[PDB]
Amino acid sequence: AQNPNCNIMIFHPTKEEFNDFDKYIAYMESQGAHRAGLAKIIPPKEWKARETYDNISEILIATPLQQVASGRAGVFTQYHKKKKAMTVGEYRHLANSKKYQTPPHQNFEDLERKYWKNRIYNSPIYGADISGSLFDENTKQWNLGHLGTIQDLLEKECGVVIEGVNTPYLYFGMWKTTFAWHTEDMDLYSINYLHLGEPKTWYVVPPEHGQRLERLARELFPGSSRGCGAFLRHKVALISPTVLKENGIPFNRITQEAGEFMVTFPYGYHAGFNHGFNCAEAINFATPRWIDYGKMASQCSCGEARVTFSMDAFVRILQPERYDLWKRGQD
Ligand SMILES: O=C(O)CNC(=O)C(=O)O
Ligand SMILES: [Mg+2]
Ligand code: NI
Ligand SMILES: [Zn+2]
Repeated sequence: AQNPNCNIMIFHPTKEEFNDFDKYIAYMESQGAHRAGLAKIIPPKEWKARETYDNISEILIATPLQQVASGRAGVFTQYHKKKKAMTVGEYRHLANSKKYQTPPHQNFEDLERKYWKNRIYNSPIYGADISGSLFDENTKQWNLGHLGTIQDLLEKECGVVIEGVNTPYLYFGMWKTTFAWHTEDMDLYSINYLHLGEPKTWYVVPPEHGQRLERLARELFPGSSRGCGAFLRHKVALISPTVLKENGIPFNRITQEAGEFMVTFPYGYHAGFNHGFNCAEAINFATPRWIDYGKMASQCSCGEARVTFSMDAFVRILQPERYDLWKRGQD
């Protein structure tokens, strides 16, 4: 069995190996990469996502989210307070202001310490989930707006033809902006490219151990657990590495830098934070190996998780017994 300790693997494809996306995912899985729940892919030196970022300040963040925390430093939830629209140029200047900028620090480890010590005491503003792409249309390799769609994968594997579309999303971050513990919708893969700016630190639980994380989350967030049997779908709960280690939960951590891709694998719980002003692009995708995870994915039916148009068909075809209850939650 490859990668039995479920370590995060780092790949360096050649320009030739970067041509065929599906083939390279299958290669990484041949080497056991999926066991970690997360992999890093460093693009060949010849590749570029686009020529420059000199022209992005006019992108609109229609609904910036202020991430307000409640709890204790290692175990907290966050709620998203909607703020007035602002441009990416306006947001970058806010990120760089004295109130929001990254503090002086020695290295990534010191900055991680400061994040877990002090996150709850601030409310950073996140530009999340903005439909769009920063890949040049002429970038042919690993262009997140030109991937095979999840609807097409389901049709190729299962024969069924369904509505829905699959497009990328932009994330503009600042110091302390936070992504809560979650798996993807329908336990899909994700791919995330850090276009520019400061790093993103990731934490991940191996898929084979995901239920250990869920059981701890039920203990740590007991009212949330009574409210919903899949409350991590709400994407609001944080648990620190110190707390995870105290409770014996297997996990790993890695820092993504600008120019690097991360892949999350089906049912790989992940969480993390941004080091400073940055911009990432991410999209969900599927492979044949996903289908069995899609069929078993938990679902939020309490009404909180509220998701995309395209998830309807995935529930309806893969989980027909759950469809009626889940759709009541959506409506
Ligand atoms: O970058 C972020 O804020 C969060 N992204 C992801 O959870 C992802 O790519 O799967
Ligand atoms: Mg612009
Ligand atoms: Ni994710
Ligand atoms: Zn719920």
